[PDB]
Amino acid sequence: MHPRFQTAFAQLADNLQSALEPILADKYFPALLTGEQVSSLKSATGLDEDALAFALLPLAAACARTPLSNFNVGAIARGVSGTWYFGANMEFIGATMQQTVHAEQSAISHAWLSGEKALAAITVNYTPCGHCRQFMNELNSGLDLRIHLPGREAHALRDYLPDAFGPKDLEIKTLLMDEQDHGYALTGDALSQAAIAAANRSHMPYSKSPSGVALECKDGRIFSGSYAENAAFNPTLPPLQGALILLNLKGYDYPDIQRAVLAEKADAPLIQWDATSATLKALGCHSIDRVLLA
Amino acid sequence: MHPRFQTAFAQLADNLQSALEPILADKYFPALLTGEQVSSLKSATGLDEDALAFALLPLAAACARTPLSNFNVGAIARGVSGTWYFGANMEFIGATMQQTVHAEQSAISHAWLSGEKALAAITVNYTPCGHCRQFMNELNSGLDLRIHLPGREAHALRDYLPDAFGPKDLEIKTLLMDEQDHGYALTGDALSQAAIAAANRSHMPYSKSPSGVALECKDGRIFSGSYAENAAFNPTLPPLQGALILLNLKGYDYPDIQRAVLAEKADAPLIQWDATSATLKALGCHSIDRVLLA
Ligand SMILES: O=C1NCC=CN1[C@@H]1O[C@H](CO)[C@@H](O)[C@H]1O
Ligand SMILES: O=C1NCC=CN1[C@@H]1O[C@H](CO)[C@@H](O)[C@H]1O
Ligand SMILES: [Zn+2]
Ligand SMILES: [Zn+2]
Repeated sequence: MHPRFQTAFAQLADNLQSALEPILADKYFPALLTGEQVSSLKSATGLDEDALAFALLPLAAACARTPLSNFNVGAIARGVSGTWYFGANMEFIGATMQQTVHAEQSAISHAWLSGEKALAAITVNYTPCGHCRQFMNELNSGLDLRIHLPGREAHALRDYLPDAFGPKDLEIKTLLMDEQDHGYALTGDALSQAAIAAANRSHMPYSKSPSGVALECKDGRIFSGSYAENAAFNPTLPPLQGALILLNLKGYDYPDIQRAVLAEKADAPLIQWDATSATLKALGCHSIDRVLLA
Repeated sequence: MHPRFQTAFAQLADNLQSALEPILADKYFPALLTGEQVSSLKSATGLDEDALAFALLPLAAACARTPLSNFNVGAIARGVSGTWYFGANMEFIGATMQQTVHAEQSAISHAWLSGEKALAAITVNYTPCGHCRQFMNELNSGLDLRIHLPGREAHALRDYLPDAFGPKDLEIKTLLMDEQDHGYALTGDALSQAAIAAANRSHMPYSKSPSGVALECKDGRIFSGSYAENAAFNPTLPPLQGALILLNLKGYDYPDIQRAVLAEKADAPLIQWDATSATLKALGCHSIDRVLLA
Protein backbone atom coordinates (compact mmCIF):
# COMPACT_ATOMS: atom_id res chain seq x y z
CA MET A 1 0.00 0.00 0.00
CA HIS A 2 1.04 3.47 -0.95
CA PRO A 3 2.37 5.09 2.12
CA ARG A 4 0.16 8.08 1.59
CA PHE A 5 -2.86 6.04 2.48
CA GLN A 6 -1.27 4.50 5.53
CA THR A 7 -2.85 6.65 8.21
CA ALA A 8 -6.13 7.26 6.51
CA PHE A 9 -6.55 3.58 6.08
CA ALA A 10 -5.88 2.99 9.75
CA GLN A 11 -8.76 5.21 10.47
CA LEU A 12 -11.39 3.31 8.50
CA ALA A 13 -14.00 1.03 9.90
CA ASP A 14 -12.92 -2.55 10.16
CA ASN A 15 -15.32 -3.91 7.61
CA LEU A 16 -14.26 -1.15 5.26
CA GLN A 17 -10.56 -1.68 5.76
CA SER A 18 -11.14 -5.29 5.00
CA ALA A 19 -12.96 -4.66 1.81
CA LEU A 20 -10.30 -2.17 0.80
CA GLU A 21 -7.15 -3.94 1.95
CA PRO A 22 -6.84 -5.77 -1.36
CA ILE A 23 -7.49 -2.76 -3.54
CA LEU A 24 -5.20 -0.36 -1.88
CA ALA A 25 -2.77 -3.17 -1.79
CA ASP A 26 -1.11 -2.08 -4.98
CA LYS A 27 1.14 0.95 -4.57
CA TYR A 28 -0.12 2.15 -7.90
CA PHE A 29 -3.74 1.93 -6.91
CA PRO A 30 -5.13 4.38 -9.46
CA ALA A 31 -7.22 6.57 -7.14
CA LEU A 32 -10.43 5.42 -8.76
CA LEU A 33 -13.10 2.68 -8.22
CA THR A 34 -15.14 0.86 -10.78
CA GLY A 35 -18.81 0.08 -10.35
CA GLU A 36 -17.97 -3.44 -9.37
CA GLN A 37 -15.63 -2.27 -6.74
CA VAL A 38 -18.16 0.06 -5.41
CA SER A 39 -20.75 -2.67 -5.26
CA SER A 40 -18.38 -4.85 -3.46
CA LEU A 41 -17.81 -2.15 -0.85
CA LYS A 42 -21.47 -1.59 -0.34
CA SER A 43 -21.96 -5.30 0.34
CA ALA A 44 -19.22 -5.51 2.81
CA THR A 45 -20.24 -2.50 4.80
CA GLY A 46 -23.73 -1.64 4.91
CA LEU A 47 -23.12 1.75 3.19
CA ASP A 48 -25.11 3.41 0.49
CA GLU A 49 -23.30 5.33 -2.23
CA ASP A 50 -23.54 8.62 -0.51
CA ALA A 51 -22.31 7.35 2.74
CA LEU A 52 -19.67 5.26 1.12
CA ALA A 53 -18.38 8.25 -0.76
CA PHE A 54 -18.07 10.25 2.40
CA ALA A 55 -16.39 7.37 4.05
CA LEU A 56 -13.65 7.32 1.43
CA LEU A 57 -13.03 11.09 1.40
CA PRO A 58 -9.97 10.63 3.64
CA LEU A 59 -8.27 8.47 1.11
CA ALA A 60 -8.94 11.08 -1.56
CA ALA A 61 -7.59 13.72 0.76
CA ALA A 62 -4.57 11.59 1.36
CA CYS A 63 -3.51 12.32 -2.23
CA ALA A 64 -3.24 16.06 -1.56
CA ARG A 65 -0.15 18.13 -2.08
CA THR A 66 -0.27 21.16 0.22
CA PRO A 67 3.16 22.53 0.93
CA LEU A 68 1.51 25.93 1.44
CA SER A 69 -1.88 25.50 3.06
CA ASN A 70 -1.41 22.23 4.73
CA PHE A 71 -5.08 22.06 4.05
CA ASN A 72 -5.93 18.70 2.55
CA VAL A 73 -9.07 18.53 0.52
CA GLY A 74 -10.44 15.40 -1.03
CA ALA A 75 -13.14 14.97 -3.63
CA ILE A 76 -14.83 12.11 -5.45
CA ALA A 77 -16.36 12.45 -8.86
CA ARG A 78 -19.01 9.90 -9.70
CA GLY A 79 -19.18 8.92 -13.31
CA VAL A 80 -22.38 8.26 -15.04
CA SER A 81 -20.46 5.15 -15.95
CA GLY A 82 -20.44 4.05 -12.33
CA THR A 83 -16.79 4.71 -11.93
CA TRP A 84 -15.72 6.94 -9.05
CA TYR A 85 -12.62 9.18 -9.41
CA PHE A 86 -10.57 10.60 -6.60
CA GLY A 87 -9.31 14.20 -6.68
CA ALA A 88 -7.25 16.29 -4.25
CA ASN A 89 -5.79 19.79 -4.18
CA MET A 90 -2.32 20.63 -5.28
CA GLU A 91 -0.11 23.57 -4.38
CA PHE A 92 3.17 24.25 -6.12
CA ILE A 93 6.02 25.94 -4.35
CA GLY A 94 8.02 28.25 -6.58
CA ALA A 95 5.07 28.99 -8.74
CA THR A 96 2.01 31.28 -8.34
CA MET A 97 -1.41 31.01 -6.78
CA GLN A 98 -2.90 30.81 -10.24
CA GLN A 99 -1.19 27.43 -10.73
CA THR A 100 -3.05 25.79 -7.83
CA VAL A 101 -5.43 22.91 -8.36
CA HIS A 102 -8.59 22.35 -6.31
CA ALA A 103 -9.74 18.93 -5.11
CA GLU A 104 -12.79 19.54 -7.25
CA GLN A 105 -10.92 20.33 -10.41
CA SER A 106 -8.70 17.27 -9.89
CA ALA A 107 -11.56 14.84 -9.62
CA ILE A 108 -13.42 16.25 -12.49
CA SER A 109 -10.45 16.25 -14.80
CA HIS A 110 -9.42 12.86 -13.62
CA ALA A 111 -12.79 11.76 -14.76
CA TRP A 112 -12.85 13.72 -17.98
CA LEU A 113 -9.39 12.84 -18.98
CA SER A 114 -10.16 9.27 -18.21
CA GLY A 115 -12.87 9.18 -20.84
CA GLU A 116 -15.96 9.79 -18.62
CA LYS A 117 -18.85 11.15 -20.60
CA ALA A 118 -20.59 12.92 -17.76
CA LEU A 119 -20.84 13.23 -14.04
CA ALA A 120 -23.72 12.52 -11.78
CA ALA A 121 -22.37 13.88 -8.55
CA ILE A 122 -19.43 15.06 -6.56
CA THR A 123 -18.60 14.66 -2.86
CA VAL A 124 -16.08 16.92 -1.12
CA ASN A 125 -14.81 17.10 2.40
CA TYR A 126 -15.18 20.85 2.46
CA THR A 127 -17.59 23.32 0.96
CA PRO A 128 -16.47 24.38 -2.51
CA CYS A 129 -14.93 27.68 -3.24
CA GLY A 130 -16.49 29.97 -5.78
CA HIS A 131 -13.78 29.24 -8.32
CA CYS A 132 -14.83 25.53 -8.21
CA ARG A 133 -18.49 26.29 -8.34
CA GLN A 134 -17.78 28.18 -11.47
CA PHE A 135 -15.58 25.46 -12.87
CA MET A 136 -18.41 22.99 -12.34
CA ASN A 137 -20.84 25.08 -14.31
CA GLU A 138 -18.81 24.55 -17.42
CA LEU A 139 -19.72 20.84 -17.47
CA ASN A 140 -22.26 19.31 -19.60
CA SER A 141 -24.15 18.42 -16.40
CA GLY A 142 -24.82 22.14 -15.82
CA LEU A 143 -26.56 23.36 -12.68
CA ASP A 144 -28.01 19.98 -12.07
CA LEU A 145 -24.79 18.47 -10.84
CA ARG A 146 -25.33 17.20 -7.33
CA ILE A 147 -22.98 18.08 -4.63
CA HIS A 148 -22.48 16.26 -1.42
CA LEU A 149 -20.82 17.71 1.61
CA PRO A 150 -20.45 16.37 5.08
CA GLY A 151 -23.23 17.23 7.41
CA ARG A 152 -25.35 18.68 4.66
CA GLU A 153 -28.34 17.79 2.62
CA ALA A 154 -27.29 17.32 -0.93
CA HIS A 155 -27.88 20.01 -3.47
CA ALA A 156 -27.61 20.89 -7.09
CA LEU A 157 -25.01 23.30 -8.26
CA ARG A 158 -27.65 25.78 -8.99
CA ASP A 159 -28.11 26.03 -5.29
CA TYR A 160 -24.54 26.85 -4.56
CA LEU A 161 -24.36 29.19 -7.53
CA PRO A 162 -27.43 31.26 -7.56
CA ASP A 163 -28.02 33.46 -10.59
CA ALA A 164 -25.11 31.76 -12.25
CA PHE A 165 -22.82 32.96 -15.03
CA GLY A 166 -21.89 30.42 -17.65
CA PRO A 167 -21.28 29.35 -21.22
CA LYS A 168 -24.70 30.29 -22.39
CA ASP A 169 -23.91 33.79 -21.31
CA LEU A 170 -21.39 33.68 -24.08
CA GLU A 171 -23.60 31.79 -26.42
CA ILE A 172 -21.47 28.72 -26.22
CA LYS A 173 -23.08 25.42 -27.10
CA THR A 174 -20.43 22.82 -26.37
CA LEU A 175 -19.79 21.94 -22.82
CA LEU A 176 -16.91 20.46 -21.05
CA MET A 177 -17.10 16.65 -21.13
CA ASP A 178 -19.01 16.89 -24.35
CA GLU A 179 -17.40 15.17 -27.25
CA GLN A 180 -14.65 16.98 -29.07
CA ASP A 181 -11.95 16.25 -31.58
CA HIS A 182 -10.13 19.10 -33.17
CA GLY A 183 -8.51 16.82 -35.72
CA TYR A 184 -4.83 17.71 -35.63
CA ALA A 185 -2.56 15.12 -37.11
CA LEU A 186 -0.48 13.26 -34.65
CA THR A 187 3.27 13.36 -35.26
CA GLY A 188 6.71 12.95 -33.75
CA ASP A 189 7.66 10.59 -31.03
CA ALA A 190 5.32 9.14 -28.56
CA LEU A 191 5.51 12.07 -26.21
CA SER A 192 4.61 14.50 -28.92
CA GLN A 193 1.86 12.45 -30.10
CA ALA A 194 0.39 12.15 -26.67
CA ALA A 195 0.64 15.93 -26.31
CA ILE A 196 -1.11 16.47 -29.59
CA ALA A 197 -3.81 14.03 -28.93
CA ALA A 198 -4.40 15.76 -25.65
CA ALA A 199 -4.73 19.03 -27.56
CA ASN A 200 -7.23 17.39 -29.77
CA ARG A 201 -9.68 16.83 -26.94
CA SER A 202 -9.14 20.30 -25.49
CA HIS A 203 -12.16 22.49 -24.51
CA MET A 204 -11.44 25.99 -25.82
CA PRO A 205 -14.49 27.53 -27.35
CA TYR A 206 -13.61 30.92 -25.97
CA SER A 207 -10.11 31.52 -27.15
CA LYS A 208 -9.91 28.76 -29.71
CA SER A 209 -6.38 27.95 -28.56
CA PRO A 210 -6.05 24.18 -28.35
CA SER A 211 -3.30 22.87 -26.22
CA GLY A 212 -2.02 19.77 -24.52
CA VAL A 213 0.82 18.59 -22.37
CA ALA A 214 2.35 15.18 -21.95
CA LEU A 215 4.76 14.01 -19.32
CA GLU A 216 7.15 11.01 -19.44
CA CYS A 217 8.25 9.28 -16.31
CA LYS A 218 11.37 7.50 -15.53
CA ASP A 219 9.68 4.19 -16.13
CA GLY A 220 8.50 5.43 -19.46
CA ARG A 221 4.98 5.90 -18.23
CA ILE A 222 3.11 8.79 -19.76
CA PHE A 223 0.60 11.24 -18.36
CA SER A 224 -1.04 13.75 -20.53
CA GLY A 225 -3.32 16.80 -20.00
CA SER A 226 -5.92 18.63 -22.06
CA TYR A 227 -6.63 22.27 -21.96
CA ALA A 228 -10.03 23.19 -20.51
CA GLU A 229 -11.36 26.69 -20.85
CA ASN A 230 -14.02 28.22 -18.58
CA ALA A 231 -16.60 30.90 -19.39
CA ALA A 232 -15.38 33.07 -16.55
CA PHE A 233 -11.90 32.67 -18.06
CA ASN A 234 -9.78 32.49 -15.02
CA PRO A 235 -10.93 29.13 -13.65
CA THR A 236 -9.70 27.51 -16.89
CA LEU A 237 -7.55 24.40 -16.39
CA PRO A 238 -4.17 24.71 -18.05
CA PRO A 239 -2.93 21.58 -19.88
CA LEU A 240 0.04 21.11 -17.57
CA GLN A 241 -2.20 20.80 -14.55
CA GLY A 242 -4.17 17.96 -16.12
CA ALA A 243 -0.98 15.90 -16.46
CA LEU A 244 0.19 16.66 -13.01
CA ILE A 245 -3.19 15.63 -11.62
CA LEU A 246 -2.89 12.21 -13.27
CA LEU A 247 0.64 11.83 -12.34
CA ASN A 248 0.05 12.45 -8.70
CA LEU A 249 -3.16 10.60 -8.44
CA LYS A 250 -1.77 7.58 -10.16
CA GLY A 251 0.91 7.27 -7.52
CA TYR A 252 3.92 9.15 -8.96
CA ASP A 253 5.97 12.14 -7.77
CA TYR A 254 7.57 15.15 -9.40
CA PRO A 255 11.02 13.69 -9.49
CA ASP A 256 9.69 10.79 -11.47
CA ILE A 257 9.30 13.26 -14.25
CA GLN A 258 11.66 12.80 -17.06
CA ARG A 259 10.76 15.05 -19.90
CA ALA A 260 7.65 16.98 -21.01
CA VAL A 261 6.17 18.30 -24.20
CA LEU A 262 3.61 20.92 -24.88
CA ALA A 263 1.69 21.17 -28.03
CA GLU A 264 -0.13 24.35 -29.14
CA LYS A 265 -0.65 26.72 -32.06
CA ALA A 266 1.95 29.37 -32.53
CA ASP A 267 -0.45 32.05 -33.62
CA ALA A 268 -2.88 31.52 -30.84
CA PRO A 269 -4.36 34.35 -28.86
CA LEU A 270 -3.38 32.66 -25.67
CA ILE A 271 -0.14 30.94 -24.97
CA GLN A 272 0.69 28.25 -22.44
CA TRP A 273 4.33 28.06 -23.14
CA ASP A 274 5.66 30.31 -20.44
CA ALA A 275 3.58 29.09 -17.64
CA THR A 276 4.16 25.48 -18.48
CA SER A 277 7.92 25.80 -18.60
CA ALA A 278 8.14 27.92 -15.59
CA THR A 279 6.10 25.68 -13.44
CA LEU A 280 7.81 22.57 -14.67
CA LYS A 281 11.19 24.07 -13.88
CA ALA A 282 9.88 24.90 -10.52
CA LEU A 283 9.04 21.25 -10.06
CA GLY A 284 12.53 20.52 -11.23
CA CYS A 285 11.92 19.32 -14.70
CA HIS A 286 14.24 20.76 -17.20
CA SER A 287 13.39 18.98 -20.35
CA ILE A 288 10.53 20.64 -22.03
CA ASP A 289 9.73 20.90 -25.69
CA ARG A 290 7.01 22.46 -27.61
CA VAL A 291 5.36 21.21 -30.74
CA LEU A 292 3.39 23.42 -33.03
CA LEU A 293 -0.07 22.56 -34.09
CA ALA A 294 -1.15 22.16 -37.64
CA MET B 1 -13.45 63.61 -23.67
CA HIS B 2 -11.74 60.29 -23.88
CA PRO B 3 -12.87 58.69 -27.04
CA ARG B 4 -13.74 55.53 -25.20
CA PHE B 5 -16.66 57.24 -23.57
CA GLN B 6 -17.89 58.80 -26.78
CA THR B 7 -20.70 56.42 -27.60
CA ALA B 8 -21.70 55.58 -24.09
CA PHE B 9 -22.02 59.22 -23.35
CA ALA B 10 -24.23 59.72 -26.36
CA GLN B 11 -26.54 57.23 -24.89
CA LEU B 12 -27.12 58.95 -21.56
CA ALA B 13 -30.14 60.93 -20.57
CA ASP B 14 -29.90 64.58 -21.39
CA ASN B 15 -29.86 65.81 -17.84
CA LEU B 16 -27.19 63.25 -17.07
CA GLN B 17 -25.04 64.10 -20.05
CA SER B 18 -25.22 67.67 -18.97
CA ALA B 19 -24.14 67.00 -15.46
CA LEU B 20 -21.34 64.80 -16.76
CA GLU B 21 -20.15 66.81 -19.75
CA PRO B 22 -17.74 68.78 -17.60
CA ILE B 23 -16.35 65.82 -15.72
CA LEU B 24 -15.74 63.57 -18.61
CA ALA B 25 -14.38 66.58 -20.32
CA ASP B 26 -10.85 65.78 -19.32
CA LYS B 27 -9.30 62.95 -21.34
CA TYR B 28 -7.68 61.77 -18.16
CA PHE B 29 -10.91 61.61 -16.25
CA PRO B 30 -9.83 59.16 -13.57
CA ALA B 31 -12.73 56.69 -13.77
CA LEU B 32 -13.90 57.60 -10.30
CA LEU B 33 -16.38 60.07 -8.66
CA THR B 34 -16.13 61.79 -5.34
CA GLY B 35 -19.04 62.22 -2.98
CA GLU B 36 -19.49 65.76 -4.13
CA GLN B 37 -19.64 64.70 -7.68
CA VAL B 38 -22.13 62.11 -6.89
CA SER B 39 -24.28 64.58 -5.04
CA SER B 40 -24.14 66.89 -7.90
CA LEU B 41 -25.36 64.16 -10.23
CA LYS B 42 -28.20 63.25 -7.99
CA SER B 43 -29.38 66.87 -7.97
CA ALA B 44 -29.27 67.23 -11.64
CA THR B 45 -31.12 64.07 -12.42
CA GLY B 46 -33.53 62.89 -10.02
CA LEU B 47 -31.57 59.64 -9.40
CA ASP B 48 -30.86 57.91 -6.16
CA GLU B 49 -27.49 56.27 -5.63
CA ASP B 50 -28.58 52.91 -6.77
CA ALA B 51 -30.18 54.16 -9.88
CA LEU B 52 -27.38 56.54 -10.56
CA ALA B 53 -24.87 53.76 -10.29
CA PHE B 54 -26.74 51.67 -12.80
CA ALA B 55 -27.02 54.63 -15.03
CA LEU B 56 -23.25 55.03 -15.17
CA LEU B 57 -22.46 51.34 -15.74
CA PRO B 58 -21.99 51.98 -19.47
CA LEU B 59 -19.20 54.39 -18.84
CA ALA B 60 -17.51 51.83 -16.60
CA ALA B 61 -18.00 49.24 -19.29
CA ALA B 62 -16.53 51.61 -21.79
CA CYS B 63 -13.16 51.12 -20.08
CA ALA B 64 -13.11 47.40 -20.88
CA ARG B 65 -10.41 45.64 -22.81
CA THR B 66 -11.87 42.52 -24.44
CA PRO B 67 -9.88 41.45 -27.45
CA LEU B 68 -11.07 37.90 -26.75
CA SER B 69 -14.62 37.95 -25.44
CA ASN B 70 -15.79 41.18 -26.81
CA PHE B 71 -17.86 41.04 -23.70
CA ASN B 72 -17.68 44.37 -21.92
CA VAL B 73 -18.41 44.32 -18.25
CA GLY B 74 -18.53 47.38 -16.06
CA ALA B 75 -18.58 47.66 -12.30
CA ILE B 76 -18.71 50.42 -9.71
CA ALA B 77 -17.29 50.07 -6.25
CA ARG B 78 -18.75 52.40 -3.68
CA GLY B 79 -16.37 53.50 -1.00
CA VAL B 80 -17.40 53.93 2.52
CA SER B 81 -15.71 57.24 1.90
CA GLY B 82 -18.39 58.20 -0.59
CA THR B 83 -16.09 57.85 -3.51
CA TRP B 84 -17.21 55.63 -6.37
CA TYR B 85 -14.61 53.69 -8.42
CA PHE B 86 -15.07 52.35 -11.91
CA GLY B 87 -13.82 48.89 -12.89
CA ALA B 88 -13.93 46.90 -16.14
CA ASN B 89 -12.66 43.56 -17.37
CA MET B 90 -9.39 43.07 -19.12
CA GLU B 91 -8.24 40.32 -21.45
CA PHE B 92 -4.67 40.01 -22.61
CA ILE B 93 -3.81 38.52 -25.95
CA GLY B 94 -0.61 36.49 -25.92
CA ALA B 95 -1.04 35.57 -22.32
CA THR B 96 -3.24 32.99 -20.51
CA MET B 97 -6.75 32.89 -19.13
CA GLN B 98 -5.31 33.09 -15.65
CA GLN B 99 -4.09 36.63 -16.40
CA THR B 100 -7.60 37.98 -17.03
CA VAL B 101 -9.13 40.64 -14.83
CA HIS B 102 -12.83 40.83 -13.98
CA ALA B 103 -14.80 44.08 -13.85
CA GLU B 104 -15.32 43.28 -10.21
CA GLN B 105 -11.69 42.79 -9.38
CA SER B 106 -10.82 46.02 -11.21
CA ALA B 107 -13.21 48.17 -9.26
CA ILE B 108 -12.31 46.70 -5.98
CA SER B 109 -8.60 47.06 -6.50
CA HIS B 110 -9.04 50.49 -7.93
CA ALA B 111 -10.66 51.32 -4.68
CA TRP B 112 -8.21 49.48 -2.47
CA LEU B 113 -5.19 50.71 -4.21
CA SER B 114 -6.59 54.17 -4.06
CA GLY B 115 -6.59 54.11 -0.29
CA GLU B 116 -10.26 53.14 0.36
CA LYS B 117 -10.71 51.59 3.76
CA ALA B 118 -13.79 49.56 2.96
CA LEU B 119 -16.60 49.09 0.53
CA ALA B 120 -20.28 49.45 1.05
CA ALA B 121 -21.54 48.09 -2.23
CA ILE B 122 -20.82 47.11 -5.76
CA THR B 123 -22.94 47.44 -8.92
CA VAL B 124 -22.24 45.35 -12.02
CA ASN B 125 -23.86 45.15 -15.39
CA TYR B 126 -23.82 41.39 -15.31
CA THR B 127 -24.18 38.77 -12.64
CA PRO B 128 -20.83 37.95 -11.06
CA CYS B 129 -18.94 34.83 -11.79
CA GLY B 130 -17.98 32.51 -8.98
CA HIS B 131 -14.36 33.59 -9.13
CA CYS B 132 -15.50 37.17 -8.31
CA ARG B 133 -17.87 36.08 -5.62
CA GLN B 134 -14.96 34.39 -4.03
CA PHE B 135 -12.69 37.36 -4.52
CA MET B 136 -15.25 39.54 -2.77
CA ASN B 137 -15.33 37.31 0.26
CA GLU B 138 -11.74 38.14 1.00
CA LEU B 139 -12.68 41.76 1.82
CA ASN B 140 -13.05 43.13 5.19
CA SER B 141 -16.73 43.72 4.34
CA GLY B 142 -17.27 39.92 4.28
CA LEU B 143 -20.61 38.44 3.29
CA ASP B 144 -22.36 41.64 4.03
CA LEU B 145 -21.15 43.39 0.93
CA ARG B 146 -24.15 44.47 -1.07
CA ILE B 147 -24.38 43.70 -4.68
CA HIS B 148 -26.50 45.43 -7.20
CA LEU B 149 -27.39 44.03 -10.56
CA PRO B 150 -29.74 45.26 -13.18
CA GLY B 151 -33.26 44.06 -12.85
CA ARG B 152 -32.62 42.53 -9.47
CA GLU B 153 -33.31 43.22 -5.87
CA ALA B 154 -30.08 43.92 -4.14
CA HIS B 155 -28.42 41.29 -2.05
CA ALA B 156 -25.57 40.59 0.24
CA LEU B 157 -22.71 38.47 -0.90
CA ARG B 158 -23.79 35.78 1.41
CA ASP B 159 -26.73 35.35 -0.85
CA TYR B 160 -24.71 34.83 -3.94
CA LEU B 161 -22.25 32.64 -2.10
CA PRO B 162 -24.16 30.29 0.04
CA ASP B 163 -22.20 28.17 2.49
CA ALA B 164 -19.15 30.19 1.63
CA PHE B 165 -15.47 29.32 1.88
CA GLY B 166 -13.18 32.03 3.14
CA PRO B 167 -10.30 33.29 5.23
CA LYS B 168 -11.74 32.09 8.46
CA ASP B 169 -11.64 28.63 7.01
CA LEU B 170 -7.92 29.08 7.13
CA GLU B 171 -7.95 30.85 10.41
CA ILE B 172 -6.90 34.09 8.87
CA LYS B 173 -7.69 37.26 10.77
CA THR B 174 -6.61 40.06 8.46
CA LEU B 175 -8.80 40.86 5.56
CA LEU B 176 -8.20 42.52 2.32
CA MET B 177 -8.63 46.30 2.66
CA ASP B 178 -7.62 46.01 6.27
CA GLU B 179 -4.59 47.98 7.20
CA GLN B 180 -1.21 46.50 6.42
CA ASP B 181 2.39 47.57 6.27
CA HIS B 182 5.05 44.96 5.96
CA GLY B 183 7.78 47.48 6.66
CA TYR B 184 10.35 46.93 3.93
CA ALA B 185 12.74 49.77 3.44
CA LEU B 186 12.25 51.72 0.30
CA THR B 187 15.28 51.98 -1.96
CA GLY B 188 16.55 52.64 -5.47
CA ASP B 189 15.04 54.97 -7.95
CA ALA B 190 11.52 56.11 -7.93
CA LEU B 191 10.23 53.12 -9.83
CA SER B 192 11.78 50.73 -7.38
CA GLN B 193 10.53 52.55 -4.51
CA ALA B 194 7.03 52.59 -5.84
CA ALA B 195 7.28 48.84 -6.41
CA ILE B 196 8.48 48.27 -2.89
CA ALA B 197 5.92 50.43 -1.32
CA ALA B 198 3.31 48.52 -3.25
CA ALA B 199 4.75 45.31 -1.81
CA ASN B 200 4.46 46.80 1.58
CA ARG B 201 0.69 47.02 1.39
CA SER B 202 0.34 43.57 -0.14
CA HIS B 203 -2.26 41.07 1.25
CA MET B 204 -0.50 37.71 1.52
CA PRO B 205 -1.37 35.95 4.70
CA TYR B 206 -1.44 32.61 2.98
CA SER B 207 1.88 32.38 1.27
CA LYS B 208 3.60 35.24 3.02
CA SER B 209 5.14 36.33 -0.28
CA PRO B 210 4.88 40.10 -0.52
CA SER B 211 5.14 41.56 -3.92
CA GLY B 212 4.52 44.71 -5.90
CA VAL B 213 4.83 46.05 -9.39
CA ALA B 214 5.28 49.57 -10.64
CA LEU B 215 4.95 50.85 -14.16
CA GLU B 216 6.43 54.06 -15.67
CA CYS B 217 4.78 55.76 -18.57
CA LYS B 218 6.22 57.79 -21.29
CA ASP B 219 5.18 60.95 -19.53
CA GLY B 220 6.87 59.74 -16.41
CA ARG B 221 3.59 58.90 -14.76
CA ILE B 222 3.66 55.91 -12.47
CA PHE B 223 1.14 53.19 -11.74
CA SER B 224 1.79 50.63 -9.15
CA GLY B 225 0.10 47.37 -8.00
CA SER B 226 -0.04 45.39 -4.78
CA TYR B 227 -0.27 41.69 -4.48
CA ALA B 228 -3.58 40.42 -3.09
CA GLU B 229 -3.94 36.82 -2.04
CA ASN B 230 -7.27 34.97 -1.77
CA ALA B 231 -8.22 32.10 0.54
CA ALA B 232 -9.22 29.95 -2.40
CA PHE B 233 -5.77 30.72 -3.82
CA ASN B 234 -6.49 30.97 -7.45
CA PRO B 235 -8.58 34.16 -7.45
CA THR B 236 -5.55 36.00 -6.01
CA LEU B 237 -4.70 39.28 -7.78
CA PRO B 238 -1.15 39.34 -9.06
CA PRO B 239 0.73 42.64 -8.55
CA LEU B 240 1.09 43.29 -12.26
CA GLN B 241 -2.65 43.28 -12.76
CA GLY B 242 -3.15 45.98 -10.15
CA ALA B 243 -0.89 48.34 -12.11
CA LEU B 244 -2.48 47.56 -15.39
CA ILE B 245 -5.91 48.21 -13.89
CA LEU B 246 -4.83 51.72 -12.82
CA LEU B 247 -3.09 52.37 -15.99
CA ASN B 248 -6.05 51.56 -18.12
CA LEU B 249 -8.63 53.10 -15.93
CA LYS B 250 -6.70 56.30 -15.61
CA GLY B 251 -6.77 56.75 -19.36
CA TYR B 252 -3.49 55.21 -20.58
CA ASP B 253 -2.65 52.37 -23.00
CA TYR B 254 -0.10 49.60 -23.13
CA PRO B 255 2.22 51.37 -25.47
CA ASP B 256 2.45 54.21 -23.03
CA ILE B 257 4.39 51.81 -20.92
CA GLN B 258 8.00 52.59 -20.63
CA ARG B 259 9.62 50.39 -18.09
CA ALA B 260 8.44 48.22 -15.16
CA VAL B 261 9.82 46.90 -11.93
CA LEU B 262 8.78 44.08 -9.73
CA ALA B 263 9.73 43.78 -6.16
CA GLU B 264 9.55 40.50 -4.21
CA LYS B 265 11.50 38.20 -1.90
CA ALA B 266 13.88 35.82 -3.54
CA ASP B 267 13.24 32.98 -1.16
CA ALA B 268 9.53 33.17 -1.34
CA PRO B 269 7.34 30.15 -1.76
CA LEU B 270 5.58 31.80 -4.62
CA ILE B 271 7.16 33.78 -7.37
CA GLN B 272 5.68 36.43 -9.62
CA TRP B 273 8.68 36.98 -11.73
CA ASP B 274 7.87 34.76 -14.65
CA ALA B 275 4.31 35.67 -15.07
CA THR B 276 4.99 39.35 -14.75
CA SER B 277 7.70 39.38 -17.38
CA ALA B 278 5.89 37.17 -19.72
CA THR B 279 2.74 39.13 -19.67
CA LEU B 280 4.52 42.44 -19.91
CA LYS B 281 6.42 41.22 -22.94
CA ALA B 282 3.19 40.14 -24.38
CA LEU B 283 1.94 43.68 -23.95
CA GLY B 284 5.13 44.77 -25.61
CA CYS B 285 7.08 46.04 -22.71
CA HIS B 286 10.61 44.92 -22.69
CA SER B 287 12.12 46.74 -19.81
CA ILE B 288 11.50 44.89 -16.66
CA ASP B 289 13.58 44.70 -13.55
CA ARG B 290 13.23 42.97 -10.33
CA VAL B 291 14.22 44.18 -6.91
CA LEU B 292 14.69 41.90 -3.99
CA LEU B 293 12.97 42.48 -0.74
CA ALA B 294 14.74 42.91 2.52
O1 LIG C 1 -9.38 22.22 -3.20
C1 LIG C 1 -10.06 22.98 -2.50
N1 LIG C 1 -11.42 22.76 -2.32
C2 LIG C 1 -12.28 23.54 -1.29
C3 LIG C 1 -11.56 24.84 -0.91
C4 LIG C 1 -10.26 25.03 -1.19
N2 LIG C 1 -9.54 24.13 -1.92
C5 LIG C 1 -7.92 24.30 -1.90
O2 LIG C 1 -7.61 24.25 -0.51
C6 LIG C 1 -6.36 25.01 -0.30
C7 LIG C 1 -6.79 26.16 0.49
O3 LIG C 1 -7.31 27.11 -0.48
C8 LIG C 1 -5.73 25.24 -1.78
O4 LIG C 1 -4.97 24.13 -2.19
C9 LIG C 1 -6.97 25.17 -2.62
O5 LIG C 1 -6.85 24.73 -4.00
O1 LIG D 1 -15.62 40.77 -15.58
C1 LIG D 1 -16.52 39.93 -15.60
N1 LIG D 1 -17.62 40.01 -14.75
C2 LIG D 1 -18.87 39.12 -14.88
C3 LIG D 1 -18.54 37.88 -15.71
C4 LIG D 1 -17.41 37.82 -16.45
N2 LIG D 1 -16.47 38.80 -16.43
C5 LIG D 1 -15.35 38.78 -17.60
O2 LIG D 1 -16.14 38.81 -18.79
C6 LIG D 1 -15.36 38.16 -19.87
C7 LIG D 1 -16.11 36.95 -20.16
O3 LIG D 1 -15.69 35.99 -19.15
C8 LIG D 1 -13.84 38.05 -19.29
O4 LIG D 1 -13.12 39.24 -19.51
C9 LIG D 1 -14.10 38.04 -17.82
O5 LIG D 1 -13.07 38.53 -16.93
ZN1 LIG E 1 -12.13 25.31 -5.14
ZN1 LIG F 1 -15.86 37.52 -12.37
